Amino acid sequence: RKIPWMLLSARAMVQLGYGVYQQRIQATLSSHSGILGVELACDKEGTKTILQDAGIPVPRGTTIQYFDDLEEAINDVGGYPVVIKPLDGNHGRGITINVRHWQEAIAAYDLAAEESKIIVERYYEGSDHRVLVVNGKLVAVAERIPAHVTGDGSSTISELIEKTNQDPNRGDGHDNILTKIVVNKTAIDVMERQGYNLDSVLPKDEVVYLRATANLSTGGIAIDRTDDIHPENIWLMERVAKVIGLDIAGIDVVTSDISKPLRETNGVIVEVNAAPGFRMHVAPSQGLPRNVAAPVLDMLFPPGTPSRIPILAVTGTNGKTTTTRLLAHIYRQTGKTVGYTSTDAIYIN
Amino acid sequence: MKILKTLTLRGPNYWSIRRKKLIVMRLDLEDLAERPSNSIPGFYEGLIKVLPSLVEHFCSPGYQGGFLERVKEGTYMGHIVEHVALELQELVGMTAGFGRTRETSTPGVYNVVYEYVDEQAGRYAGRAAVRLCRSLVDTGDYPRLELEKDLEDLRDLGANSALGPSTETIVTEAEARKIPWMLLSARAMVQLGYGVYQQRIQATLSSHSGILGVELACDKEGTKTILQDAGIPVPRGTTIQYFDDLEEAINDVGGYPVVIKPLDGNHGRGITINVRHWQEAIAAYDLAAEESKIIVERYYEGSDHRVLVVNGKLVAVAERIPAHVTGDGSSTISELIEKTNQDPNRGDGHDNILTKIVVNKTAIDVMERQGYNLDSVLPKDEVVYLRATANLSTGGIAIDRTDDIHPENIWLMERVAKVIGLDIAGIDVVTSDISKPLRETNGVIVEVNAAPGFRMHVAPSQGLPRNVAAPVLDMLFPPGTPSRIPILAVTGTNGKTTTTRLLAHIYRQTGKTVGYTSTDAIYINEYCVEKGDNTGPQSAGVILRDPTVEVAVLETARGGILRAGLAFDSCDVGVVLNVAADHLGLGDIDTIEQMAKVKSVIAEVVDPSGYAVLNADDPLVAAMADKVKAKVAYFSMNPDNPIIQAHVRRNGIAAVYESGYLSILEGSWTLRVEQAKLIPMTMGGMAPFMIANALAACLAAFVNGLDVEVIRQGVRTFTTSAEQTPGRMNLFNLGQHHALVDYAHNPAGYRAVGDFVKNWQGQRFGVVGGPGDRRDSDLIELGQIAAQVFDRIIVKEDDDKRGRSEGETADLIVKGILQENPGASYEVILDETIALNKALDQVEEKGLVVVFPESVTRAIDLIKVRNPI
Amino acid sequence: EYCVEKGDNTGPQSAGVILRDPTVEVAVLETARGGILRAGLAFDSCDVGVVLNVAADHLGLGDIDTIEQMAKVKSVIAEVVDPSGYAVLNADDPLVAAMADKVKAKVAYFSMNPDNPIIQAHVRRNGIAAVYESGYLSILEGSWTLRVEQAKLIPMTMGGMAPFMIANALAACLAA
Amino acid sequence: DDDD
Amino acid sequence: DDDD
Ligand SMILES: Nc1ncnc2c1ncn2[C@@H]1O[C@H](COP(=O)(O)OP(=O)(O)CP(=O)(O)O)[C@@H](O)[C@H]1O
Ligand SMILES: Nc1ncnc2c1ncn2[C@@H]1O[C@H](COP(=O)(O)OP(=O)(O)CP(=O)(O)O)[C@@H](O)[C@H]1O
Ligand SMILES: Nc1ncnc2c1ncn2[C@@H]1O[C@H](COP(=O)(O)OP(=O)(O)CP(=O)(O)O)[C@@H](O)[C@H]1O
Ligand SMILES: Nc1ncnc2c1ncn2[C@@H]1O[C@H](COP(=O)(O)OP(=O)(O)CP(=O)(O)O)[C@@H](O)[C@H]1O
Ligand SMILES: [Mg+2]
Ligand SMILES: [Mg+2]
Ligand SMILES: [Mg+2]
Ligand SMILES: [Mg+2]
Ligand SMILES: [Mg+2]
Ligand SMILES: [Mg+2]
Repeated sequence: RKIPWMLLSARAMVQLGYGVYQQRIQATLSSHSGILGVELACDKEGTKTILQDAGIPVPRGTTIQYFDDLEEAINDVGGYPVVIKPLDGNHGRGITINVRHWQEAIAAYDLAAEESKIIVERYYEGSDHRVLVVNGKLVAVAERIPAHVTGDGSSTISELIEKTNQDPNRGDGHDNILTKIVVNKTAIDVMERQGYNLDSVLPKDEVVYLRATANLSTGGIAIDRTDDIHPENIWLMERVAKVIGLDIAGIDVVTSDISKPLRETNGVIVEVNAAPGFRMHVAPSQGLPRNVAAPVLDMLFPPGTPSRIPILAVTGTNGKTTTTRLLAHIYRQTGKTVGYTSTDAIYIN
Repeated sequence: MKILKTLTLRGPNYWSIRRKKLIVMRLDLEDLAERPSNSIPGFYEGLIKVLPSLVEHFCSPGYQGGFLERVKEGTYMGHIVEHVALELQELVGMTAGFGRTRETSTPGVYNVVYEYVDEQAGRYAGRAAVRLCRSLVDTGDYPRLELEKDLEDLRDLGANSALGPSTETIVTEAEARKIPWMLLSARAMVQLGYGVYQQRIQATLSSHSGILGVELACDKEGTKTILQDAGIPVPRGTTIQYFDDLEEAINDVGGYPVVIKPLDGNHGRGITINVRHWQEAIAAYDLAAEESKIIVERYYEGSDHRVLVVNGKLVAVAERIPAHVTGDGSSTISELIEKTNQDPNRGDGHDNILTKIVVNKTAIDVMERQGYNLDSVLPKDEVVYLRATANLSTGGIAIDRTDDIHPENIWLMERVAKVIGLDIAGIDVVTSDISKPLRETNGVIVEVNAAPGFRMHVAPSQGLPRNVAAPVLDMLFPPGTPSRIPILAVTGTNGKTTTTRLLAHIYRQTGKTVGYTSTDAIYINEYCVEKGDNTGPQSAGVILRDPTVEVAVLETARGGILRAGLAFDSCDVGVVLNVAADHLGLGDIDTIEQMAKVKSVIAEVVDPSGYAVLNADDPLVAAMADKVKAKVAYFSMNPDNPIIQAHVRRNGIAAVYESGYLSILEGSWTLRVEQAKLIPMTMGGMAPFMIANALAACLAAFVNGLDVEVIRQGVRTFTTSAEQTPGRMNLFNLGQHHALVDYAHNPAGYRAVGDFVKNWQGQRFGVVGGPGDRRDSDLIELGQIAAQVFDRIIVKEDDDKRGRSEGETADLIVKGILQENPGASYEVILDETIALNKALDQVEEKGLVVVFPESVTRAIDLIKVRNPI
Repeated sequence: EYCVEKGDNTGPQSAGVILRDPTVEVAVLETARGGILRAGLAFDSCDVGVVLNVAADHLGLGDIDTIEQMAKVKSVIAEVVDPSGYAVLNADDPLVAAMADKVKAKVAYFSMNPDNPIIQAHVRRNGIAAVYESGYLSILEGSWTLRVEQAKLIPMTMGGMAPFMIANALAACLAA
Repeated sequence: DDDD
Repeated sequence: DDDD
């Protein structure tokens, strides 16, 4: 688009444009992103409170400061199918997604207890969808699926991993679309809960997950679903971004069918993320890539506006300084701010 | 004395339009109701000695002591509980003075109404007034300790809810400018304005403050780098990670006169401002070493100045000086502190301009460096500092220097705020003379602070106070822009929901986002946000806080007003459709004259630049015109209405039904909108009550600025079909036969339906019902209405709920219907499931069956079993 | 600063030259009693109406013999100010301050003495006033004080030695 | 942190 | 923290 750019001397910032038309960015944050919005988005309790007060569907749940009250909390939440998270935010660890029994709730309790004193949420069924909204307007939707292998014949999991991890579209770190499947004690813990281990043979078409959550960097996939989203769901997503005051936002939605209204499929909004990444939308594993940047530059530099200021460059062997002072003096009679440089000094008005 | 019920009102209400903050207590005088003080020995002296201040209360007598002229001549505890609750709040600094007492229900139950400042403190004072007053009508006194502890609880309750002073500063100016404000449910945020014009603040941060700017401002190394790259003067200095390199660093910095700070930021501690010798540098080094690994800065001379910039423009400048004493005669420092710490302008915490001087080991450390201690005598005019840095909260001073700043320095300060990307910023400058350019005085910029406080600029110790908030509100709400969206409030006994849906439909034809609330749901542009009865102030707040809404249309019910007041304070259009004898006996309203006072609340909150829309065919509603401060518009079903004629002759506006048309009379000109028979909500012109609802909606849209063509488009495409408005005139076509399902309550709805039926030029008029068991003695009135409207009257009043006994309701209906016209096959069948509402084959071709079910859902399900068109 | 006509140009015939002029954006008009008594005002209504003082001049002329009658002529300006506009009255003048009870417009006051009960009662209800205090010409807007300038630094006033020039300056500042 |  |  012919917009000039520069790196700045502090905090990894980049400048776009010249003089009075300049803008700054830093990764996915910009000069248009407000602080009140970004801080609210980082407060899970605060975000939930604000959205449910606006009539927006969110998960049902409570606060237990590691007291053995889980057996009663389920009466307010909706029975045992619950989600237990560590109360604080310290990576995706110590989380049980689908608790079905009393003793499971306790095992989750004991792990949750590791973090400072989001517990017993009702468990909702569906897929994990990421919705990208840029200027109060929807840009892209992607479905996220965790690393897995399937019953592709009567082979074991270690055999299936070696078979599918040879796929040519799987390359190291941010190098190829997909990445490699790696098994560790945490993959084993996930497989054991499904009734399988590395030497187990899967039944035809059985699906076994090697991770509890979806992430492309851990070997999962991302499917573009941008054109399959229902008009009412589009309206709701845009309203959420406006309520929480963020320009560029990622919204995490759990639903079985993005093509039906969330009220009919019993879906919920789980999280609002300020300054989301773009890999899943510009390099999806299925579907067509989207030009995510174009909507960002359009809000920073709206159609019809300049990104540059006039530049008058004077050279030659003799007379440059005199010519420069006179030309700056003439422009100044129009009432504008004129900056100039010469061999004597740098001036502004 | 027992308290049965407590209500908290927040907005214009029944008791007062202006007194928005009221507590209504329902007090049951089990005792005392029969003992008017003179029957309670000692209850005069006891009340005054416990609360000696209760002389400032006036009552019916317009006198100081007017309250105490009585008391001994009792009021049956009216006035006494009321005045004590008000005084208990006054004793702790919360000022409230309004109050009223009225008897309700059975004898002895009273409504005690009093004003509050803080919601919890208000309710607390009410309960405390009852305990104080009850003890004194049992015994003759009240323990002092039982008064002191209650006053302590009120002081804490009124402190816990206080806004900080920077928020109070902005909020107070916002009120002066008529900008509405609300507290939000998370992170101590405050909302300013409605709908699409809303802004948010949090202390000194706002919706216009960017994150990149605020984070850069908190990074001292980052800030310095960015400013020196722009040609802006900053202190010279280095980075030493606690190595003994200080003796060399001074060669790059400028010799020994240096400043040594702990490398990290952990309060103003471990800092040496003016190092002159090698060993001093080491003592500073050892202290600096306490924090994580801003050292050896050149020391600059001058005073500490704070410059406030708001929107790339300078607002205020103040000079800050640390707590000190001077050689005010041959006195010691401890003597000088006691002498100057008695200054009347020195008061505690944020209470007085200046605060107290306090000495501790840190003050001593500062004094020792100057060669003095507490028992030392200072030489005449010597100045000794008790603090290393300036802060008003530590006993220093602030001097306004706003008008003494040089034009070049003004230019530089504004450029600094723009370079670091902050809207509201404090800039810390060190200079000997703010009236000369910084390049001539060798001054520097030391720090840039995002979201600075305001005490030093709005309450300086020397110089004139500045209105800092005004420049903030001007960027949030620029001159010429609105802070509010249009509000159209609809009330009255009957027709609110229908009128509300039509009016929202008409506004929607302009392409704007229209939000509305009704008894069925909350909607935005045809999307349903919430379902169920959504009338009342809690739902109104969903629409007003919504960032996308441009127009708000709200139906308003009496339950909402009586329980908590109105949610919006003022509106542009207020519509009152009718007053009728429904809901009497509920909510302490027994008469029609009282019901009229509830409905009039809407008319009285219309802004003077707006309109009230009144029904000229209704004697209680038309009369409200004499209370309204707003303009008045009228509607009627009869052009020959003296009110309408007198009004248009003075160039007013009215809407009338004439010659088959719905038209607007504007002075001498007539504007026809459409024909009644061509507007689908009205059954071919056969439903006079639907025509009246349409006139009210058309007139409200017109007086608020919509064009006639828009109004025509809106009325022509509006529908109220079955399953859109179930139970509200659902007419079903079943071959040469019709059935109508409706849901009347008060008698006006039975008469309105009866008129539709009278116009039915078909065959028999049959009715299959009457009232349920929860009505008062109006069963006869219903029977009298059916008797003259229907020629087939069958009674089914034995419903499933059976609120009272069995078939007695049916027996009373039969008594009523046979009273006026005992010739309509007066069968009583009692069953109303598939018995009477199925027996439609007893009516000939083109007859009409009118159904008044307990449950609409069943009535409109059964009628479909017959395969309607 | 271009002169269109010279001579006594007060009165409704001159006011009409300015009002009919296609280039004018702001009209400032001095109004004399001869004009009002002879033919009425030329403009019907205005935004700011300023009454500086009533004094016993021109009595016996134009059928006005008393000071109470002269006050009724001057009050014509105060009574034609549009309800959305302002009347500017002299709080140190008993006949002028009294006009405040006839005015349908908002009222602003000026004085040479901050300790004037009218001014104090008025600012306590959040009105606007201009006073001379501490060597400064300042505006009182509710609880806030706005200093405009020092009397000694304003050239029309002879170094602060001409109280009547200070009063004229306060009226002009308040109207603006 | 507020009021810097 | 970036790329949430
Ligand atoms: N109440 C709930 N019901 C169902 N699934 C839920 C859920 N709460 C969270 N999840 C699932 O868990 C996923 C991630 O868990 P969670 O939201 O607790 O992680 P997190 O907030 O720490 C973000 P990250 O995992 O990226 O660090 C969500 O995207 C969703 O698929
Ligand atoms: N065509 C020309 N225009 C202007 N000055 C000229 C000239 N030819 C020669 N001169 C001489 O050149 C001198 C230097 O002028 P000026 O300082 O404006 O030039 P300049 O900025 O190109 C030189 P530098 O290389 O130092 O930047 C003038 O004082 C004049 O005597
Ligand atoms: N290089 C320097 N030369 C002279 N005085 C300096 C200075 N650096 C700081 N100061 C003085 O020290 C004061 C406060 O010290 P400093 O700026 O280190 O504190 P700080 O950044 O922790 C803010 P606070 O003290 O409010 O917490 C400044 O306002 C200034 O008067
Ligand atoms: N003037 C009037 N306008 C409209 N309907 C009227 C009426 N007088 C009686 N009715 C009857 O009142 C019924 C209820 O109408 P609607 O539901 O619109 O009223 P409303 O919302 O005021 C009652 P609620 O108290 O339940 O909110 C209509 O179906 C009609 O039969
Ligand atoms: Mg997530
Ligand atoms: Mg050269
Ligand atoms: Mg040169
Ligand atoms: Mg500082
Ligand atoms: Mg009702
Ligand atoms: Mg209703």
